[PDB]
Amino acid sequence: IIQHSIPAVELRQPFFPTHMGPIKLRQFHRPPLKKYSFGALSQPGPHSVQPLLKHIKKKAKMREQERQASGGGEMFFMRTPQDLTGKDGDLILAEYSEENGPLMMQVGMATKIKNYYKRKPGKDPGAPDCKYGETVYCHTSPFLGSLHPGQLLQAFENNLFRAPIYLHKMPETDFLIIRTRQGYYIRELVDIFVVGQQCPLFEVPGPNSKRANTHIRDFLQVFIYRLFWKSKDRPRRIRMEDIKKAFPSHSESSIRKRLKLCADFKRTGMDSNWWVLKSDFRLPTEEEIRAMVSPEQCCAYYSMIAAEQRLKDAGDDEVRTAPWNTTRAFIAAMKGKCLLEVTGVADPTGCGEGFSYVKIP
Amino acid sequence: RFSVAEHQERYKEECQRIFDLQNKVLSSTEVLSTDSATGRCLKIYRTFRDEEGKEYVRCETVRKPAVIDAYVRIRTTKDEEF
Amino acid sequence: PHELESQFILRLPPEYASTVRRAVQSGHVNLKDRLTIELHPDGRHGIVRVDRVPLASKLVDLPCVMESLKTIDKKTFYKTADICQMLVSTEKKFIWNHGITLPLKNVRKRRFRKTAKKDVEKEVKRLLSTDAEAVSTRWEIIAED
Repeated sequence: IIQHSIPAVELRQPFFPTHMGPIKLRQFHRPPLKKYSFGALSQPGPHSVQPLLKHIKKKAKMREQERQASGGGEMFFMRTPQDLTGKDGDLILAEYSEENGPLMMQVGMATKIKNYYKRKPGKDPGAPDCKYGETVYCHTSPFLGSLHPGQLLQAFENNLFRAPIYLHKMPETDFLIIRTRQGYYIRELVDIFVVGQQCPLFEVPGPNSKRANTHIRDFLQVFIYRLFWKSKDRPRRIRMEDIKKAFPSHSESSIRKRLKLCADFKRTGMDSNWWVLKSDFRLPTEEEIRAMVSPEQCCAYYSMIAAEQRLKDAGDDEVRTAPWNTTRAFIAAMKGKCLLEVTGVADPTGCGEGFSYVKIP
Repeated sequence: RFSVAEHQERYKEECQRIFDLQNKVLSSTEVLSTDSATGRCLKIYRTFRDEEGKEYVRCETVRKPAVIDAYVRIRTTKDEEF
Repeated sequence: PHELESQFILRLPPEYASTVRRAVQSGHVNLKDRLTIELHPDGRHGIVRVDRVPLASKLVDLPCVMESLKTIDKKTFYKTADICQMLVSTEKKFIWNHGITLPLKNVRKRRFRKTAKKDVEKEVKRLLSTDAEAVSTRWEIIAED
């Protein structure tokens, strides 16, 4: 039901990285402010910020013209990477309560806001109306607790998790500066949600698991197919050190295993030192490559390797708080396999607030 | 000696209570006021040669249990790499 | 290629925040001349100049992770960037303990489960280089001395 952007479902590297080193796994979802080497901001000195208000309303008027030219229904707009800029559209902010959640969305992925509203016993006026999201009447509480009669609770709902969100107004002093290579741009923000403890809907694999190694192999295969699609020479041909630049932790035996079927190495003559595509091999279409790896599997893999790094840096309680254990515990509790001790050490708050997702019989 | 409804209901009520606690604290617009096992340190002696001719020795003491653990873990691993 | 945009939050003093807010909601390019940002080669220090009045700035790390989410219909929201830094205007000093929203205050101290600085790895890399550049190394776990 969730439709991510075309950069997200095609697993583009800027948004979905092929390899994350140790210093990039410690700064997972906390990207530092990088210094530019070339560009207008790379030259040291004062730099004017630029107010985008004409850009926002011009883009919104243009998208409304596109929607009314296409029959007036609901449209799909996020088709390019330049659609995912912060320079246009209605931005909200979303703050997280936990430090490191078990699952977290990459850039370019979609989520929905669902307003769960339990009616009052007998007569009820109607859901308190809310600016964002669609309202749904929940007799059966989605979360661990149950809604009170007449209580509306907003929540982020996607394929990765489901988490209760709470709308707060922004501080009166804070603005949002979008810096690029060319200059600074400023928006105001008015809406900021606080996201509670996530209820995971996707199971993060463990390290060295079968699902883990399957995702690594399928991700490498999808990258190899998309490099073959990008090739301009007729017998489509790629170079090995492009793949070695993308996946540098991989042993080259695994890369040659992926290239063994679907390609062959030409040493001499034309196409020398290239891996040309086999003439009998039909390169898979775009929808087959999309059906190979899902973006949520990439987010689960990134959560696993980030938690692997954090545990590795910190020398059994911590192992229980690892997202493969907690996601398995919560999904098993949702099928009714087992129960969870709601007070424990997997508690991301460290106090009595919040749950702990570890299995109890 | 309930092994069924008691455990299930207890878990359910702690879940509602925890959830109730979680919603209230987060939606609060109230302002909040700003607020080793062995007891052994690590000391290392280093021998180096200065320019021209010299043999100075440096004794350096690491009192941080965190630096200790990472240092000696590597040393123990090396003792086993050969 | 495409480079992920880098968004951060700018916090201003309240009177200067009101002037910057009025100039942003006005929408002219007059604001462009009025508001400038100079980031020093420290990386954690700056000047924000509002109406050519210099203010001293520090780029700090935020305890939670925020994410900007854009929308076209206010029902489906697409994540655009991750925010983790704030240029407050007026190391341990460059770490902010509180969160932006009102319920998140003293989050790092109270609502965060004990977590490690991963710092220590860099210190170990510094000690290893000195060991490998030596000749004889003597070690003993010690007692009180």
